[PDB]
Amino acid sequence: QHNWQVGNEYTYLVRSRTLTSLGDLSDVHTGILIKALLTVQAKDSNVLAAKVWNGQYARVQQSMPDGWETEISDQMLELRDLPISGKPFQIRMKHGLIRDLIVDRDVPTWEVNILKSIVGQLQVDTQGEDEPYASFKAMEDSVGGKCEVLYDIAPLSDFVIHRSPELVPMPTLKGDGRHMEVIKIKNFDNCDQRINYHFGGKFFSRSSTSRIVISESLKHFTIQSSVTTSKMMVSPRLYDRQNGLVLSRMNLTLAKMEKTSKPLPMVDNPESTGNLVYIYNNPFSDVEERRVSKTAMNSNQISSSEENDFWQPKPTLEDAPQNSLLPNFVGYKGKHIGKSGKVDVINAAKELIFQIANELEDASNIPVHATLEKFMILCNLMRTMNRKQISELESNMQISPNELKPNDKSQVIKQNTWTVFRDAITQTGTGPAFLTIKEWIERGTTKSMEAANIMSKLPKTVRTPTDSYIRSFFELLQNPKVSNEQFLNTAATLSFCEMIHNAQVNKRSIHNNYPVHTFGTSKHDNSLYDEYIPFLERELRKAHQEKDSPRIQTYIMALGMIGEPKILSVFEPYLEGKQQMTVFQRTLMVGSLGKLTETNPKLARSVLYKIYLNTMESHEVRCTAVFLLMKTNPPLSMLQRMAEFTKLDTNRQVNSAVKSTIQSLMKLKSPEWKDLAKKARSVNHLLTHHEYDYELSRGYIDEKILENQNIITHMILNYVGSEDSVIPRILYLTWYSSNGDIKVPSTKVLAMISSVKSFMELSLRSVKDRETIISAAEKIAEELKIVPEELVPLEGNLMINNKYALKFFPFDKHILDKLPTLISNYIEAVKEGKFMNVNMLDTYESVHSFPTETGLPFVYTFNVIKLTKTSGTVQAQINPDFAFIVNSNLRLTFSKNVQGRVGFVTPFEHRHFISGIDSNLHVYAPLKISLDVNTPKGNMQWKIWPMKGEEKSRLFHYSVVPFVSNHDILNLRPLSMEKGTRPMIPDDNTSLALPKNEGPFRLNVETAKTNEEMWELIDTEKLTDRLPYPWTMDNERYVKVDMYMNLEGEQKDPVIFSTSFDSKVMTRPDTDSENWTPKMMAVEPTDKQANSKTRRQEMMREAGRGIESAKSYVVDVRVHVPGESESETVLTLAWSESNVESKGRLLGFWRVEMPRSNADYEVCIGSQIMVSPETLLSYDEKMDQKPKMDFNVDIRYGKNCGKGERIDMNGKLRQSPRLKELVGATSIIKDCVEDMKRGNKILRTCQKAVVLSMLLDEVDISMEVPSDALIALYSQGLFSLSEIDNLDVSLDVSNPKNAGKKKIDVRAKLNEYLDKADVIVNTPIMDAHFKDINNVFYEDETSCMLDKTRAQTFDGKDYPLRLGPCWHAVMTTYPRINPDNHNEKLHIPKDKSVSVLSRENEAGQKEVKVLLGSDKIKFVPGTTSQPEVFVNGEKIVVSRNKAYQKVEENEIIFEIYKMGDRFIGLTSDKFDVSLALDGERVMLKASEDYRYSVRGLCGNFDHDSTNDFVGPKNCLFRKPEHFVASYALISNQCEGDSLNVAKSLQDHDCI
Ligand SMILES: *[C@@H]1O[C@H](CO)[C@@H](O[C@@H]2O[C@H](CO)[C@@H](O[C@@H]3O[C@H](CO[C@H]4O[C@H](CO)[C@@H](O)[C@H](O)[C@@H]4O)[C@@H](O)[C@H](O[C@H]4O[C@H](CO)[C@@H](O)[C@H](O)[C@@H]4O)[C@@H]3O)[C@H](O)[C@H]2NC(C)=O)[C@H](O)[C@H]1NC(C)=O
Repeated sequence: QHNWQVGNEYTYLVRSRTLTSLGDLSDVHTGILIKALLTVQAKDSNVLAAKVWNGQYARVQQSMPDGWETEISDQMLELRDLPISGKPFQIRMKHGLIRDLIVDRDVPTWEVNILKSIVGQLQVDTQGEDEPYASFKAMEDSVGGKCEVLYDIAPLSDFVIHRSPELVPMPTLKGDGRHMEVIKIKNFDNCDQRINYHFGGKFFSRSSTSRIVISESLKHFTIQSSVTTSKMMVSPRLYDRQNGLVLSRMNLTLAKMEKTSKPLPMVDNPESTGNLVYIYNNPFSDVEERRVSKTAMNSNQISSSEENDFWQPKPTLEDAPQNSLLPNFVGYKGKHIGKSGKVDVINAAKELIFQIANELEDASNIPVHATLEKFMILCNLMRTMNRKQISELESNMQISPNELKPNDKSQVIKQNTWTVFRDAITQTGTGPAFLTIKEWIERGTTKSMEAANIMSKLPKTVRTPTDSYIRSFFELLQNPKVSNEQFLNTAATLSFCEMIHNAQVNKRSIHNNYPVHTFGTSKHDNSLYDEYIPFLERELRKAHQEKDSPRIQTYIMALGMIGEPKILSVFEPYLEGKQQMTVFQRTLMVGSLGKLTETNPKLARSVLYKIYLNTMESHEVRCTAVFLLMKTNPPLSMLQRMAEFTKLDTNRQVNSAVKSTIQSLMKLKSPEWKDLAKKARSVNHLLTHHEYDYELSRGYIDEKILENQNIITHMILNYVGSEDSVIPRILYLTWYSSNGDIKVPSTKVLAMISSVKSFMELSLRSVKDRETIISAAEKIAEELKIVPEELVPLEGNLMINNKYALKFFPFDKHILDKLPTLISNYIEAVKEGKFMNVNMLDTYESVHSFPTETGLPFVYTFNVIKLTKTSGTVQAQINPDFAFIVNSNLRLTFSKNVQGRVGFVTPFEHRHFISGIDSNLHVYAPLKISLDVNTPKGNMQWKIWPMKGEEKSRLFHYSVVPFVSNHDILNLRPLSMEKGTRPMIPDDNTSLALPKNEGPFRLNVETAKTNEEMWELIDTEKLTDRLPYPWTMDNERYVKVDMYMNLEGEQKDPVIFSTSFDSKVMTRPDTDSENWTPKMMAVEPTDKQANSKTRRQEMMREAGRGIESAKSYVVDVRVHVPGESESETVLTLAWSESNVESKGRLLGFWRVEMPRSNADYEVCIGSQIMVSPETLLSYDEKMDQKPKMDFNVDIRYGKNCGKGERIDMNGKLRQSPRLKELVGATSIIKDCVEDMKRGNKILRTCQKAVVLSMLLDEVDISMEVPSDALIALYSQGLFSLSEIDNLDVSLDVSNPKNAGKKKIDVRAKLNEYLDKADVIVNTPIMDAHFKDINNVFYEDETSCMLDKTRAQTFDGKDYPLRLGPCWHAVMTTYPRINPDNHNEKLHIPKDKSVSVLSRENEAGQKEVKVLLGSDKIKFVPGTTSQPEVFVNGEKIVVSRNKAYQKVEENEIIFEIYKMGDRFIGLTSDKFDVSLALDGERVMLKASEDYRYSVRGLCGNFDHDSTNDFVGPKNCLFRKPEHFVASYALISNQCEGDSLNVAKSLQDHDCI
């Protein structure tokens, strides 16, 4: 392995280059070139003498059409002098490859790195780990690190040498050997020592190649050339096509080969620099110091605490952190930026803060001043300060917000100064910053909201979480000024837990999100467990003792968020049952186990499964367990057992949850859920056929893959159904999107509530209306001795988590109690006037760095800055009649700036070369608002003004600009104003002024002549069709837009927006039933003004005539826009409905006026829908009486509504005889055929069967279109519909279906069984033929049947039945417990007092008594073809053409009417109940409001068919006879039988 023969003198010419460019977008290239000479002398066997002298360099920024390898002549260059400390250093050889270098006192570490690169360019391996061929792999080292390389050796032909003689300058050493070539390829995925700074495969495509020429092998090596080439491909904005390039090269070539003349001087100050990898330094020491590690391992022969590699020391809480790669830390010759003295750190920060504060008042010019970039520069600058400097700056600012006036208008700049300084301190993320925050809070400069907002942003800003940092944070957490308050305390504890988790709990978080390589939580530091877990344990126990809900929620969430298995031992005395706990707290504890599944999936899966198995637990807990269980990748056996259990499980909610979650894992196709898709598909054949509604628990996973950009976007949404109301209780929402190995952080939401009904009742209590009137309902409840259920406390959560902040808001009863007081206080606060100034500034950061192959740092950044600003005076005046008058003078602004940059930094010149793209968004709202709301009259009048002094201000600005830059690091200014920055305006650029006429708005869009996408989307108002089509809009190319306001000559004419509302009940002669003509006509009102009572009355009258007991509604809207061309607008709607007969009508009226252009347009609509068969319950299998459904739609429009294009659209439906055959040959038909033979009347099964019996198959839609343009539009729509995947392709036939007649008919057959439909389309222009619950009458799952010998409950229970002579209570409402006092009871609400009393006649008939608040009704059966109807002890007649109404204050109390063969009805609108009887059977219909608030024979109405046998004493029953006996009044007309049974039941023991 002999090489570098002793006594000889060599000489190698040195060339190298490093360039940064923007890839395919342009050809400009920014970078430097280097020239030098290297002389090596063979001093002895193992020590060589070297020297690098004659250093020159030049900087280049020019177009390179040929490529980055183009030779540039020295005449075209601008050579400089390289600050190289040319001294006779030395190099030593160790049995082959080079081992270590020697440097003198003139040791700037960057110079040593460059020398290391030059040395390592000579690295060769003649042997492995004649024979011209050879190949193997070696674990070699270089400047970048010790990554492995692949070798390849082969001789080089003479033709190549003859063609290109440069590879072999002087060939006279062929001798007995020849010339070879070596190719080395290095991969970076397997290394030993690495240098990097990562914060925030990973879109980092690296490469390395070499080429060395040789002489006679293994005995006379004689290196003669060496070329290394490296690339780095990176995406700028994390969603791009890799246009970011950083390229490098190093060149060596032999020049001289001759005898030594004079030995080089010996180095007098040995400074061993170790191996060839990059080495850090100290950025603050006045005397140069380096951290070089010399392992000196014997080797030979064939994280853990070890020396490993040299790392920078961990900084303290007072000293600044030490980094050796960022521009600010090693810009000035490897030292900190302020060491130069040309910049003073404190003064620069002061000027930056003053500029930012001053420019933040004139918000319309934020984009042109680059304020947000200035904020980022200030944050970077303050990342280098120490504690004394920030303290001195705070003293020098002469600012203290405590002395400031919060609502003053004079000290706007001072308040802005405080705000910007506070935001910068929050975003700095260093030890001194946290010390400053501790000093602020401890002495009391930020009391509650500011402090909590500050600590909500800490967990996602801190750079290096050290041990002493966390210890100080804990010491602050143990301060009385933080614990006693609530919102600050919860924010601080959550931030503590999150930072602990990130810093130590997850090793992946340590390795990825933090720069471990540049800085080396020790394993021996077991302080976490002992110091922290007992703290949270003890304080959670104390909070549980005190019975304080927000504290319990906060501390459970924190202990869950720490994410370690010890939380299981923490919780096991809680979940098991040793400590009492509410359902809300239990579900929060179960949901808190989310972080444990992502770290130790198996143990969390076991715990969640064990929770799931139990059935006696609450359904919300089980549901949440299911959702957490199927995010763990279970095996096939688990899911098989899941599906098997689905069928046999009684709980509807859990079944719905598991079925939905299993079924939702199917449409996915992506390499992260792929392994579970097959298992999901292998389960359907075990699932239950029953399909559940939407009010129950469900799951949904969404996928959106874009193979063009390799973008994966997800969404998870879960909810647990509520047992009291429609609105679900719990909600989850996650938007994690990953494209590669690095992804944007996840966004999560979690909302929870104990009970929706209780929450609404407490929130709406601010009405000052406590019920006092007592009706018969409370007497009924008291005599039955009804005890209400034990009330549950109200609790709630709301958590938001995203890139910026982590927030948490635990609810309580006390907070909702305090809400009205704060509302009132704010009400008199805004009585006269109140100024405000609110600013939010949050940012996101990510920096990645690693040395290049030329010996220079490479830094990549990605910043986004978000601003939200409000300012103005708001005044309100509230009156007891709700005369809510508000005047506001606000200004609104929103801006965003995202910028990604790639490049490198050269320490010896303090310069920075960058290529990247940045974008700006900006919106401004200088508006005045006047709001007058008068709620008794339904008026909602707005007035909007253009704010004075903002006649011509920017309203919109979007600009995307790519650039290349070459800027000094000492200067602290935005790069847009630097001289070296060059934008890349495309060659073919044209401007554009969108408004062709001088309208109120101006738009100025400029871009390249190409980009036809935006060039058509933006300005082309002609092709305004299929224009939006949300796409990416090629955001990687130059664009800039701006929209001003052209309003000049300040105007006092408001833009108004009015609204109204009304209702009425139609009087006697209008509903004469002779006014219903089969076809309607649109009505033209006599009055066409805005918000007119006459039009409302006319429409309401014409909408309800001919319908018995019909209610008409109306909604009137007005919009007014003044200016050079006024635009009035009138819109009215009307509709009718009645509970007696299915006969509804709709009407509309639209009209806009243009007083300047004299343009008037109108449209009138009149429609009706009727279903021919009257509502009926029983099967009535005799005869058919086939169902019918006809409707009419009529429109008319033009300058005058009456005279103009009128469309007469008529429709009709039908049921085919094939469905007669199917119904006559179906299961349910025979089922209740046998039942009616037995005598069953209103059972559930054939209620569903008659529901099917009232089904419609054929559809006959016809429309007469007098406009050919409408026909053409319909033809275009038909072609578009035929373009769909499922729709068959049908074209225009030679013979049109119809000629001279305008009509399109569509019909779907019945034999398809609604699996798919066939739709025929017959237009005069095109003919198309396609290839292959519902309407219900007075029946739903809600109702409760009460038949002669059967009983169907609210929730679906059946049991034997037999009544008696004395009254029984069917449906009742009972009073509850006062939330304020656990002794007093509240009263029945005025609009929810109902009692229903039944009876069995001695002759088999039935009697009905209903207590409707303060009224009573009795239904004597009789034998007069209808049960006798007495109202309040007075007789009323019910006939075919009359009906009973009780009307008060234009509201309906109850309706009595005759229907069917022997049926009469009672539907209470004010009470939301319905009843029907025939003297032999009664069925009861309720509303959703009565959930968990009724008790009687029907049941408790809880969507549960298991616990509907509960008595007044809240005791479950076990025999229908026992239940019927129990729920029986014993007042009068009763003796024995039921009385004896009730006496025995009282004597006996229930359950
Ligand atoms: C690592 O570093 C070394 C050191 O520079 C590089 O080696 C150089 O390689 C270039 C390759 O282009 C050499 O340039 C060549 O020089 C030849 C000799 O130059 C004499 O003759 C020309 C007239 O032809 C005179 O103008 C000049 O002053 C000299 O007197 C030229 O003949 C070559 O011409 C090429 O282009 C013409 C175009 O028509 C062709 O016809 C030719 O056939 C030929 O291809 C060429 O210009 C340069 O001399 C080398 N320097 C040396 C040997 O010291 C390595 O390239 C570099 N490694 C890299 C870049 O990977």
